[PDB]
Amino acid sequence: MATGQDRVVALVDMDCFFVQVEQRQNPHLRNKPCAVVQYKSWKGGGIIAVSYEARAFGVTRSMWADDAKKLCPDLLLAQVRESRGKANLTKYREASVEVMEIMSRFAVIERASIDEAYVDLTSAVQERLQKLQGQPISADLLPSTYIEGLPQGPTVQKEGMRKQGLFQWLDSLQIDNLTSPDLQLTVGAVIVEEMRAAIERETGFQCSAGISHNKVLAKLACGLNKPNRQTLVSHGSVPQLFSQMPIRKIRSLGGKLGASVIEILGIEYMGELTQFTESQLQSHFGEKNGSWLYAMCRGIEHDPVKPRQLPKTIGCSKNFPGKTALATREQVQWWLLQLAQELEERLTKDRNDNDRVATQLVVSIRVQGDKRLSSLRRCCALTRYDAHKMSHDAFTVIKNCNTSGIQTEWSPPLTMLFLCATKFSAS
DNA sequence: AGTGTGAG
DNA sequence: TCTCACACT
Ligand SMILES: Nc1ccn([C@H]2C[C@H](O)[C@@H](COP(=O)(O)NP(=O)(O)OP(=O)(O)O)O2)c(=O)n1
Ligand SMILES: [Mn+2]
Repeated sequence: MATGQDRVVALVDMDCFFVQVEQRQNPHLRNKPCAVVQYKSWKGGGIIAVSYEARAFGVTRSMWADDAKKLCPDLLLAQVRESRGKANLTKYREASVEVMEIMSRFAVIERASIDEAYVDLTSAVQERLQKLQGQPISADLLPSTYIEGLPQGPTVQKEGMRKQGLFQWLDSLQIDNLTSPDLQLTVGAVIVEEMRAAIERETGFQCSAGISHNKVLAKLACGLNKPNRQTLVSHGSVPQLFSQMPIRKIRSLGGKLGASVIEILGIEYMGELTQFTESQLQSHFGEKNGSWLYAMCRGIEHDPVKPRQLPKTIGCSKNFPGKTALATREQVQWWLLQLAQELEERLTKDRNDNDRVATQLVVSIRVQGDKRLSSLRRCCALTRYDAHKMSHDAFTVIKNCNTSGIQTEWSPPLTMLFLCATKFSAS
């Protein structure tokens, strides 16, 4: 049987990233219930990032800041920079590149979102083991590490138990077996302590991190002791960890597919999947998903961490909901121009920084009365980083979905507009 | 090429 | 009352 202990993978995840980005810049928000918001007027603005101090009051993402203040009257607020009538995120993107560059010193990273990356440390863990000759690993090398499932067997303060668990782990490590997977997880955990130290001292940002054998475990582990902590999930921890883990908490099972794992099969927790055969799971979810599910519930995944530190697409979008929808040709032309303009800005910066040019532009629009995020999506060529050409071209390739017989109106009204650069080529 | 899913 | 990765057809 193949064990899934072949690689060492980590998932680093910035803590309340936007909140942190504003908190480094405005010291007045430090160590304070605090949230980041976009578009100030409707209900104070929508909250997309919450200080941990603020979360103790109930404040969550996707809350109207006015409601947020009903839970947390001293909630402090930063607002996302607006430009061209639109939210602009350049500060967090640039903040992100700060972090990704420091991470890259240690291994190749797969940028996963603006604020989290997977790491393959399999080989860096190798090298460290040789240089370790054979000497053990003192717990002083893992000041923020938690070992999931420990302590076991025969202190009530949160970090007090963290030390006893970390002691049990080390106390049973076969330091001499260079091929021992648990040993390599330990060595990985040591590296990311360093990696995390370097991020904090060189940017001021704190994050969390999971260390395990694939990306799904690393991601689930990283959540286990947020914030400013890092968790090691061993192959051995999985049966217990998964015995009560709701299926929806495993990455890619949060949506409809995980919903049908529950009702079809009639279970609640990841561990309950081991009683099914692969052919059984393939019967229900296709041959890729059953294969993926039969392994995953035993803690096995092979989705590699790809070498990809830059986004694969540069994209701009704005919604125009309610009666703010767009019912005029000139109105439609003006927001495309705005969007194309930010696009042109960001594109030019890309071409200079990463020696690459986008060759294909995707324009997409939603109409009031539809209910899927995209009503429509059609592509067109992108030959010049020129805001006027692109906005012109984007029109042409959507003009004909104006149902209204009169020229200067747009029926039905547009409630979403989207420009996106893609199909990159080295430059 | 064009849609839907999942996620931050 | 945004963003961007990916699988499928
Ligand atoms: N639905 C979402 C999720 C995230 N974001 C943005 C703002 C978030 O600070 C940033 C990363 O979000 P996140 O990783 O889901 N959790 P965020 O760093 O607030 O804090 P933690 O929950 O990781 O502590 O993406 C967003 O704009 N809309
Ligand atoms: Mn985060």
